[PDB]
Amino acid sequence: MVSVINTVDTSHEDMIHDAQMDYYGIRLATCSSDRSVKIFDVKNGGQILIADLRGHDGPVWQVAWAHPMYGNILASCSYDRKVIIWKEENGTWEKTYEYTGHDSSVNSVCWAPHDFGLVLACGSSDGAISILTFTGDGPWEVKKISNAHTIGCNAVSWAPSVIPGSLVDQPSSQKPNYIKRFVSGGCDNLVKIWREEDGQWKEDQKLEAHSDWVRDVAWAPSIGLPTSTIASCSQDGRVYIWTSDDAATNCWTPKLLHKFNDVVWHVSWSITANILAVSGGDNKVTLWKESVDGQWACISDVNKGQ
Amino acid sequence: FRVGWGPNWTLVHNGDKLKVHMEKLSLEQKSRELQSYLMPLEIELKNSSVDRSAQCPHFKPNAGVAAIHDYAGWVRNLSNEAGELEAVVKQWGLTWTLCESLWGQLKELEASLDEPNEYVRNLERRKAFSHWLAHTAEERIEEEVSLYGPERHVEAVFSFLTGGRISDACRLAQKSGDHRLSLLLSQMVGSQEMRELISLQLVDWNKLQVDHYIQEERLRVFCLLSGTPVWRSSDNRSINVCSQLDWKRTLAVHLWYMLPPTATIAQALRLYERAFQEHEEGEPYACYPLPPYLEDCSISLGDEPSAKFSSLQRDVCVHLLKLYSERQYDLCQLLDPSSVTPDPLDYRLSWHLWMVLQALNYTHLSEHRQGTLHASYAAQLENVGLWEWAIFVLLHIPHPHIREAGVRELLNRQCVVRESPESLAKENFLIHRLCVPAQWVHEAKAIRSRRDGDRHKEALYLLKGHQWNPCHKLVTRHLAADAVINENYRYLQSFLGELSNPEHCKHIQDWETAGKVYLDYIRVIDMLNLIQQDESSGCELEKLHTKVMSLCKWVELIHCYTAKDRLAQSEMAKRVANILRVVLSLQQPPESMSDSSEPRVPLRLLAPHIGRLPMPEDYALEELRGLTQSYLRELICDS
Repeated sequence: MVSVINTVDTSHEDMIHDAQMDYYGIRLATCSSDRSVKIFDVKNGGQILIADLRGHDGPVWQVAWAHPMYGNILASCSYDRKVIIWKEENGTWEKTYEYTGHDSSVNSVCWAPHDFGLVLACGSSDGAISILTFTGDGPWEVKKISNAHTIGCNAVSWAPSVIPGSLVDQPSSQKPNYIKRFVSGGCDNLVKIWREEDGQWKEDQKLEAHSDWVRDVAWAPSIGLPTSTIASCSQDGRVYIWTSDDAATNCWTPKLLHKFNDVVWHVSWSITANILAVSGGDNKVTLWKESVDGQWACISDVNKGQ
Repeated sequence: FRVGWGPNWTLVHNGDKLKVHMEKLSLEQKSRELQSYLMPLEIELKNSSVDRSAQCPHFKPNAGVAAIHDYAGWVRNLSNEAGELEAVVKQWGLTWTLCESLWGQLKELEASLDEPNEYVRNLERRKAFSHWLAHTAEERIEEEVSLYGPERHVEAVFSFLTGGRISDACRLAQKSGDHRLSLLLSQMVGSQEMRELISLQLVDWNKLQVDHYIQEERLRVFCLLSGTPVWRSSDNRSINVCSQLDWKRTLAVHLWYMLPPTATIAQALRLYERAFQEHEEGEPYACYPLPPYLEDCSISLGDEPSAKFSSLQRDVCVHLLKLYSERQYDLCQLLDPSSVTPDPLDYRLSWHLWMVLQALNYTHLSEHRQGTLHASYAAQLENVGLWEWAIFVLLHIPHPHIREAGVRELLNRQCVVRESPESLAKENFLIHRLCVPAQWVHEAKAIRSRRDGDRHKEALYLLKGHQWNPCHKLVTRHLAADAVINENYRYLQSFLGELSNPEHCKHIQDWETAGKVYLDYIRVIDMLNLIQQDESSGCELEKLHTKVMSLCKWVELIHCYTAKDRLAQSEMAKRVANILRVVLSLQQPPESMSDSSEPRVPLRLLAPHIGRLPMPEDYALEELRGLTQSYLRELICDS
């Protein structure tokens, strides 16, 4: 039984596009068409607005929390073509960086695993993906993947730092081989996997099963599984689960999870990679879980009552 | 924004409520449920071994059947100690007592000094399983017999026969005045000839069309005693013996009446499976083995049954009976929560069954499904607030890197920086019982202290966590300047003193240019305070002089990032120059007492070091004015 634990009045003046909890589940960031990002302390069924972040000139599409080892850092991306990096210092939030290297709307932002440092992926309607890296010394470094998707990139999601199975087959003295990978979805109906090799980003895999724009992509957290899992959703109303049992074979198998009667906007994994949330154009959020036979079942249809 | 699960089953999504939505999925928590989690986990912790060969501890279940008896003993004690057991714990009782009947130690097999022949093992297992079936039907038979009263004594006799209680069926028949039925029932123990005679009697009643004058309930008793599951009366009425029976009593009737006393559990199961499958030779006469939360669901089997049974989950007990009969039976269906509970997120029984099946040497569960069981049950324990036991569940993951990642991830979420007696009890459980490295607990507390902005506690936990490089960078950049400005040298010495160990210093980047300079500065202050309190020997004054002269060179090389660091560097420079003057004044022999001149500080030794110290312009000008006035006084006294 899923129960509503808390209801947050965000006091946004226009449509909310994203809502992200911090790593500890004690802060909520929200972003809106009102061009603001709001941050709430969420404790014991209360909320307190702690920041109203202003710096975008258009609708803010996505927010993403960095890993807490780097402090309280938030990325935001917007229709205004900006990516903004916000940081809290001494209880005050400030704009620490602004990236304007995209020619169109920046639709998605995702932080890399903390093993890689402060690295942010940014997907844009200019069809490019930018990778922003902060080394601690000097300006943010930028690697731009031009023509990542035709027409536009809608979503980006980082792979886990450690390959599935690499902790089971290691005799006691080799460091885990950390491979920088992320997945993207675009307006060319493709899901694409990117890999860093020799300091360059290459298209590692091209995943073909959607018949219209890929709206969102989510790489599942690898908690002790030997398999890599990706979810994708599309304007075609389909949700696919992509699985790869061997990181060497580069073989990805699509499984249709469901076909909705309307557009599917978002897919999000639980931190334990055992539940997938799916958000449709029908104003519903559905929760999906894999059964022991590998079958996906809907375990909650949260009707927005009121 | 990324859709995903946060801690304590917090779903963050952009879809309709089941704009960013944050929804907390709570299993309904009654406060009596915590003991239902802890006791099974303590049984598994007693019945597991810790491999310490790797940096991440690995728990494995101990090979054998001891865990099965500890679980079966636990559920028996719970059934004896209180009214209103959770219906779920009654179902676990059936499951664990079945596991004990199938795989557990039998006292009858231990009483023989010789290795018991496979036939004797199969016979004693069949008896143990027969006793299990009889006990599972006891509550329901007593309810049924209480309902039938004295007028429906034949239905109450039938109910006792379907529980294997032939003696009580005989006594009831005798008390009701049915002496013919009582005599018949007294002869049923061990005679196959009697079964064949009753079968002939049924055939003769049907041929003579006398069966239509006999009560249906009475014919049903004769059908059961003959070992015929379905009888067609001369009136074309079908008498089904299994029509009013649950799947457990139906399987028991197949074991006791339909099969010979030498028949195996696997033969009884296969005969029962054919009884509810559609075959060319007859209509299904047995119920399908549904889980107990579906047994009362009137699933109207409307006119197409073959496509619906492939979608209907079986009771976990039937999956265990299949696994016992067929060693390669699919564990994925057996360990699915839907075989036990209406809640698909309840991995309690499934996870403990997997540990026991692994102890029995079942290994054919895929690594992906093992990972799902460990992750799902650990997430359930995290949501209930038993996250220390969620670590224990994750320590069973075979793969070392996945295990280590999952344990550190859970520590980073749930480790509290505030020392409560409960938090310290959980930490002691992890370090002393689970053998988790204390370093990882301190690393998680350091990361949490960083989030909370507590730089002191961050430095303390990085030190305890053996993270020397991060600790040194934090102390030098953020604690050293504030400690120097506030004259809190003992506080800076506690961190820099521990970092100064010769085994730790080799691993520290830039130790000599930053961390050592602050430590050597504190040591120079401490030695000066000692020299002011004891009338000190000239050897300690020469050691102080050599250290002060070295510090004058190294204070310049301190990297200043903040205005506070420059202030601390300037205060250190001012203090070190004053110390150098005092030391040079005290190194003089007392043989130049001409009354009326201040102590003659030798300017040639002082001037090269004052000009290299990063002093504020105003103080550097005062020092240069003092040096020029004293140099003018040296020139006026040498003329």
